[PDB]
Amino acid sequence: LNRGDKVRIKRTESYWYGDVGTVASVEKSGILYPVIVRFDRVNYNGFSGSASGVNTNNFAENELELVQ
Amino acid sequence: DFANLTPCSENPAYLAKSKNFLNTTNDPNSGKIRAERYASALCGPEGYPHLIVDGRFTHAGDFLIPSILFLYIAGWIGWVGRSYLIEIRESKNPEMQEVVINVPLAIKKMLGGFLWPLAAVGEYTSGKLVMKDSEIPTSPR
Amino acid sequence: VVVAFGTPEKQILIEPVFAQWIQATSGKALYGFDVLLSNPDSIASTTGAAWLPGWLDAINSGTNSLFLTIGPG
Amino acid sequence: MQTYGNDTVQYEWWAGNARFADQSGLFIAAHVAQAALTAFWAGAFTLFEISRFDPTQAMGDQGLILLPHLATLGWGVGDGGQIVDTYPYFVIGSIHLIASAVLGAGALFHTLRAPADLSTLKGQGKKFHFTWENPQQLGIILGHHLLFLGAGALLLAGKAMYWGGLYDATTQTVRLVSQPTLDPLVIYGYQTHFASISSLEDLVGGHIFVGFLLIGGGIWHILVPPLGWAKKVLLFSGEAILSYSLGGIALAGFVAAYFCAVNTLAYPPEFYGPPLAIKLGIFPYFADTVELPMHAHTSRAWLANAHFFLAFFFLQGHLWHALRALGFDFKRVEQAFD
Amino acid sequence: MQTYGNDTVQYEWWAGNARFADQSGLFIAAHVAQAALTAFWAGAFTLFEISRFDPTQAMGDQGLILLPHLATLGWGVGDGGQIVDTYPYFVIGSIHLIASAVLGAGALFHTLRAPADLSTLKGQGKKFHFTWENPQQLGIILGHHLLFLGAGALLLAGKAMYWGGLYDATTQTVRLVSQPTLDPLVIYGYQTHFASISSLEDLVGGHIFVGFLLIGGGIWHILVPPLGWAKKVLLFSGEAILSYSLGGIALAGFVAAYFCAVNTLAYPPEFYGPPLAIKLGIFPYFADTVELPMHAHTSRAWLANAHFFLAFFFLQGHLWHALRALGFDFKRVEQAFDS
Amino acid sequence: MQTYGNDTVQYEWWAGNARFADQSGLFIAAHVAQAALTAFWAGAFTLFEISRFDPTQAMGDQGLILLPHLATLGWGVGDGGQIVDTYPYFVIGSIHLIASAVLGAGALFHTLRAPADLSTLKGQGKKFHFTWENPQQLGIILGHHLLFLGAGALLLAGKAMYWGGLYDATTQTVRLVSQPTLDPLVIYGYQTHFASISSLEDLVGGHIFVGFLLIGGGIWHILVPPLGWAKKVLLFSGEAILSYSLGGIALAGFVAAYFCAVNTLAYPPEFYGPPLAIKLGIFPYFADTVELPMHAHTSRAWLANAHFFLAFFFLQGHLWHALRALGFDFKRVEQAFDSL
Ligand code: CLA
Ligand code: CLA
Ligand code: CLA
Ligand code: CLA
Ligand code: CLA
Ligand SMILES: CC1=C(/C=C/C(C)=C/C=C/C(C)=C\C=C\C=C(C)\C=C\C=C(C)\C=C\C2=C(C)CCCC2(C)C)C(C)(C)CCC1
Repeated sequence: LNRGDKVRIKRTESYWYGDVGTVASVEKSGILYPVIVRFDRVNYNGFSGSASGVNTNNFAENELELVQ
Repeated sequence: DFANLTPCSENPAYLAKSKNFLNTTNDPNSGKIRAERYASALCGPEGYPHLIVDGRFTHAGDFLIPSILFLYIAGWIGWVGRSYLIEIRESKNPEMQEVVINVPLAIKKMLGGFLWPLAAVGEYTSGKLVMKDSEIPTSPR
Repeated sequence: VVVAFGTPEKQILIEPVFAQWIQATSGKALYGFDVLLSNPDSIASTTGAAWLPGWLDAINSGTNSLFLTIGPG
Repeated sequence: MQTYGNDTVQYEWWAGNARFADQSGLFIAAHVAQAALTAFWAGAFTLFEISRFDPTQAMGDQGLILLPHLATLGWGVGDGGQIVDTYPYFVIGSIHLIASAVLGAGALFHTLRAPADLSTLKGQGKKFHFTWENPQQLGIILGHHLLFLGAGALLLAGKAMYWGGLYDATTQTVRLVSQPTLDPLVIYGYQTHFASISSLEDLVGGHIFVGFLLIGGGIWHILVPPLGWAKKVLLFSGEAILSYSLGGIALAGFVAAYFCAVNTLAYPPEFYGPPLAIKLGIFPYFADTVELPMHAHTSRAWLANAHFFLAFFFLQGHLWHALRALGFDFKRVEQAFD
Repeated sequence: MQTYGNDTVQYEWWAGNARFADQSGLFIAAHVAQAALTAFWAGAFTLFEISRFDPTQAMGDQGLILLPHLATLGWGVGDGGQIVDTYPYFVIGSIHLIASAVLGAGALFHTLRAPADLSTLKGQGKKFHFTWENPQQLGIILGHHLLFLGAGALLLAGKAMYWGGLYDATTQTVRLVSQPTLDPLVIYGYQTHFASISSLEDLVGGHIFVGFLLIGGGIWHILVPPLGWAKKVLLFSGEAILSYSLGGIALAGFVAAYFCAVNTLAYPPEFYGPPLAIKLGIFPYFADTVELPMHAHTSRAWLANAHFFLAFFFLQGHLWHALRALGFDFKRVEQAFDS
Repeated sequence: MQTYGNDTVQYEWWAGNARFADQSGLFIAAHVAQAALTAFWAGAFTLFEISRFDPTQAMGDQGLILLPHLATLGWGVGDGGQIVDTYPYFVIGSIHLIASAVLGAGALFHTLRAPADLSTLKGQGKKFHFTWENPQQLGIILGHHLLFLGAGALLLAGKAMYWGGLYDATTQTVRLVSQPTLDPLVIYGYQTHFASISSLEDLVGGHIFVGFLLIGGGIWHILVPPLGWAKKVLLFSGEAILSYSLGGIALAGFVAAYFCAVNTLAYPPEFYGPPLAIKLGIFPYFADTVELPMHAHTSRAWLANAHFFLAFFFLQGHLWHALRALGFDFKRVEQAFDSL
């Protein structure tokens, strides 16, 4: 989409399936998953005992619904 | 009817044991006051008060008055913790407000929780109490 | 804790009224409920069922384990 | 019958008795079959009560409801208030069982041989055709039904004054009521103490007044159509004409339950039981004065408490059908709660 | 209603009774149904108390509140202060219960058949349309209600000086009153000892002068509109007129709670019970001076303690609506406690 | 209030009562509702104590503090400390509680129908608009309140001399004060043994010469504006006038706690209870001579101990508002600990 412009993830395999994420950037370079979506909730990531996970993941345009 | 129970004023096992009630507190007549208060209940074969919770208003003080008193306070604790958590998530750093309590915001929410049932009914009607199930993070089935 | 502290009358003891009521609706008149089969004047009692003199004798004898008397424990 | 802004509305099978409200031939077929079922209950349960009648004990404590109605009429009560012959009760239930087959014949005639709508018929079938918008046709029907109800009330007074008389409770035997009651202020003064009607002469002259008024309204409704003020204030819908009759028979069911519980003349204690105190609890009911040995109830209380619940639920059925006639769909109540 | 500068106010379902306050046709339907429910309670619970009535022991210890009222009017009362007939209670209970069905039908008439606004109607429905800012029409409504309240007070004097006859709590009998008081000077002096009057002549003659006052005040509000000083002093909104009625009936409820607890004339001890002691604590409550066991309460303590608690919370409802009429949002309370 | 030169200071909800300072209309509504709440407590707890009073015991043993106030005032005692009337206490406890409803109504009047500032309206009410910079207007308010307090002190003079009397603990009677002592030499001599008084003529005569003093000062403050020396020495700010009153009411709370403990004329032992010994542990408390059982305290020991702790924290509240009126920012205490 565009920077800002919060979307809801429709990718079923993701941690954030049904969560609202903000689009960080779109890499229009022929990428399979060009949309960087930034979240306010970190996922299950990292070795055991880690205090936080990652909040960024790449998505395709078909996996996102505009909600903003 | 509770024919297997007897009132404690006419229960003979209670009467032989209410004269030896131990003083729980510093008042030397604590067990005698407990002997008078527990005499109105329904006692079993060995003189202990068997509470009735079926919904009878004769035994409303057994469960219903504890029910109304609990659900008011537990609804108060739940509402002011919910209303604090909604208020702090709109800030710049919502994470630090849970480990470091915004105490004047907490006192302001907690004193306003005496009208939680009229507030929970209002937020249910406004739709802000319950989120839509398609707007929630969901497991991949 | 209240039994340990010498005050067993301070125990929260709830009579299981809902399951004592079902014992009454099968015929046990020990609890004083007059409902269905414990009440001899109901339509369930007066239907002329041939189980009923044998069932009411067994449910009220107390020498069996048919419908045991239940309490707060 | 209602048509909430649309035509050809198909009713489901659980509300399947609403499709034939515009069908005049099927309207005759359902109602006469109801009268066939009603006359069957008057005949088969009279024989059922005869087969379960014991003259050793009281009639009202046994639980018979049709036989004390015939015993009040002056049939089989000729010696001491005790039943000695069941032949008058057998001859009445036999005619009712015969007339149930007669009414059941014409009911199945109208749903299988006669057409479902009588507008296609010719001759007298065009005159018998009715619809739920014609005022003058419904006044013909109402005046003709008022004539037989007036003749029904006059035949009771004809029975009570010429053909034996009724069971008078103040003398424990049948008596002739050949002297009538003519002064209308006695009847007009019975709007206060109608329950305590301890006078058989005042009851018979009342039915003369009812029987002559209902043939007066029978002649009036046949020869004169409904007027313009009656059409303005009363809705002439198929559900609405039902709604007036539902509340009208609920008022009759409440008064008949009040006559059943507390009267001593038309409901004698020798055949029904002692008069009943008007108790009230969650719902009003007429509790028994004395206990029963098998936790049963007397036949007077079985009549009065059932007719109270039948009149209340017919009042609620009047309320369902009046709000449907006026245009309330009951989905407006949930329409505001949002 | 109070707009708060909003022409199209919405109201949720918990405040859904505020939607028809500008609708005069639906204003009738919610008040006739209230009168249907009020006359049903006078009908059904008179007959409910007939089923729970015992000739042994008085009505005070039996927890009855309606059969004490009709017995003080002098219906079914023996010469020794006992109760001999439950049928005059049955007739009065039947009349109220059947008139509830007439009122229950007529409220369903105005709900469905009559329009929501009576300004649409032509004929006599056009005259019965009221707007809340029409003081001339409001006095016509108020003046006609003062006639029926005046005729209700004259009906009590017409029941005791005539056919009927009130009960006397001194000689314990039903006595028709003869030659009551008619002095305006002695009725100005009853403002002090109003709750300890103990005289049927003063009660009936009091009802004559307050019956003639409401009839005389009824014909003044009908013929004469509000003068202009009342429009300047009082407020004529939808909730403002309700505020005056809520405070007016809270003041009537506080006197009626006090009159039940201490007076013996209109509340005889052989029907209601002994006069209550005015106790106080976390709330003012009139406690039993004879202490019926097993939390029974002598049912004079049921009128006097409910009609104080009803009049207290109707005074708080008066304060709720007078604040809304004066222009308090009540959302400003939450705006005082914002960050 | 004090803004520290920040002009538009926004107070939070816990200091929300500082918002209606420098607003004349809401200043009336907060104080009339205080008088509504004060007269409600006078009315309701008189009837609360009537519903708790029994004449088998003493009045001081039951924790009753409002009924002995009315009994000392010269109302329905039976005979020599016996209390069998119970009706003039109900009349006083009902007059005060109906008056709280009138004061409760007038507080909601000035909240809503009257504006928040009285300078907006016109008429007689625009002369009631006061600011926290005007000595002429603030002295007009002070003069009229002195006239009310002076007439209240003269109301005790009229009650004792004419309308009934006062309960004399010396003679165990309620008597008219026929000849009060109008000598200013003996009243000026009562600076030392003010709380050791035992004569009703000295009490009533001392009330006359303060009732005339407050009325004479009330006429003085209305007619004469505050002088130039008082403007130089006293801060005429919003929080300064409060701090003068907080210090003034704390001094009265200490004197009234001392009058309650040791005096037997205005606090007779038949009603209030036996006189107190002024002990001191970590704070000055007042303890009884004889120990009332069941861990209960005498109602005199309840009045004097509470009115010292109220006067101590009202002195601490005076110190809070004096330093704020002086110019102490009170975040400097945090900034002193920040640097240290
Ligand atoms: C169960 C009994 C029963 C039933 C339902 C039938 C059925 C039928 N008969 Mg009838 N019929 C019967 C007994 C019965 N009949 C007997 C005993 C007689 C001699 C007295 C006749 C003489 C007879 C004649 C003369 C004619 C018929 C004809 C008819 C048909 C039209 C109805 C009519 O006008 O006559 C109905 C006549 C009755 C006497 C009705 C008796 C029905 C009672 C009420 C019994 C209760 C019904 C029972 C529960 C069965 C339900 C079936 C149904 C509702 C589904 C109908 C299908 C007509 C035709 O042309 O058919 C070829 C016609 O003209 N029948
Ligand atoms: C105030 C916040 C709050 C609220 C309103 C909810 C709401 C919910 N909880 Mg709970 N819960 C919370 C705190 C909260 N919880 C926390 C702190 C934890 C960790 C202990 C949990 C752990 C949890 C479990 C494990 C379960 C629930 C479940 C549920 C549901 C049943 C209600 C209940 O009593 O559960 C019981 C809740 C508890 C036993 C924990 C309550 C912890 C304290 C007492 C709550 C208040 C603490 C907080 C610090 C207050 C903040 C005040 C503020 C001014 C600073 C309900 C949707 C159940 C569910 O999903 O059912 C549908 C379930 O299985 N919750
Ligand atoms: C003289 C009686 C009368 C008449 C002729 C009508 C006519 C009509 N009603 Mg009904 N109505 C009335 C009275 C009447 N009603 C009463 C008394 C009630 C209150 C309960 C109602 C409430 C009502 C509703 C709620 C509805 C109607 C509707 C209907 C229509 C179709 C009904 C149908 O298919 O039955 C089908 C019948 C059944 C499925 C059988 C149900 C049997 C129940 C369980 C009761 C069983 C008896 C019970 C145990 C008591 C026994 C009594 C004992 C003495 C034997 C039809 C136009 C419908 C309508 O107009 O909508 C289009 C509709 O929805 N009626
Ligand atoms: C003569 C009585 C009178 C009138 C006609 C009005 C009319 C109305 N008020 Mg109300 N009000 C009054 C008395 C009155 N009130 C009193 C007594 C209170 C104090 C408690 C208030 C306090 C008040 C508030 C707080 C509100 C209004 C508002 C409303 C409006 C809609 C309310 C609604 O939809 O109810 C719907 C009814 C319910 C949801 C039922 C609630 C039932 C409660 C919880 C229990 C009460 C009964 C309880 C079981 C005790 C029974 C005792 C008995 C057995 C002896 C409407 C203008 C609203 C407004 O501002 O208008 C927009 C609003 O918010 N009123
Ligand atoms: C005549 C009394 C008087 C007046 C009119 C004022 C007026 C004011 N003061 Mg206060 N002050 C006084 C007495 C007075 N004070 C006393 C006695 C104290 C000593 C404790 C102080 C100390 C004080 C401080 C420390 C503060 C003020 C401030 C304020 C302002 C806002 C107060 C507010 O909104 O709090 C609303 C009230 C609360 C939020 C309640 C607080 C909770 C406490 C603990 C309640 C006490 C409970 C206690 C147990 C009561 C029972 C006593 C006994 C029966 C057991 C306002 C101008 C504030 C200021 O400087 O202005 C900006 C401020 O911060 N004052
Ligand atoms: C009566 C009774 C009883 C019974 C009970 C019951 C049976 C109940 C039911 C109940 C139920 C079955 C319920 C359900 C529910 C559901 C749901 C759906 C819910 C919801 C909830 C919510 C929503 C919540 C919220 C909240 C609040 C309100 C506050 C706090 C916070 C929170 C958020 C938590 C008994 C026997 C015990 C006893 C006697 C009496």
